[PDB]
Amino acid sequence: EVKNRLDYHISVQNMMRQKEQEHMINWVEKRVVQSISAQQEKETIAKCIADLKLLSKK
Amino acid sequence: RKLALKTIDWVAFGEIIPRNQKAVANSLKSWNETLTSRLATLPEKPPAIDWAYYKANVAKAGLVDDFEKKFNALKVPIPEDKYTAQVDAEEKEDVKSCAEFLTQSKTRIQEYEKELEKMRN
Repeated sequence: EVKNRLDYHISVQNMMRQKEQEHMINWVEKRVVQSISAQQEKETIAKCIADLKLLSKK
Repeated sequence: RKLALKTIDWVAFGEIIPRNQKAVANSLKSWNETLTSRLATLPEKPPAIDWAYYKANVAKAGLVDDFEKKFNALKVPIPEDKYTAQVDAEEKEDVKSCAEFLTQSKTRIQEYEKELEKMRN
């Protein structure tokens, strides 16, 4: 009868960390991903990996 | 306490007639067997807690620790009596059983034995 107690508190914080993690994931991703694209150099990196396709596809 | 070692001759048990109890005996046997089956099962020990594990892991914390010492510290009475006139409602009715009816009954028995002597003449 005692333990259910304790276990809830843990389970809450575990669930709370996941509902942070989801809200974090969505918000963090939704904040810091929009701005990135000013890198034309993410396409120099597309370019880079693409030369490592065009080269490294042999 | 532990277990009580009373052996019950169920043959003899139901038979009794202190008449307010003969019916009771018939019921009390079966009332017993209900209790008998119950105790004979019950798991002797329950578990206890890895306090250290939950001590970490409960983070409304110190709860497990508080509980740890307090649970390890928390103690328990042991369940009351009701009806233990039996120890006594025995021995006195036992004097009726045995001695009082015994001795009288032997007194009867002897006269026939003495008279079967006589009838041997």
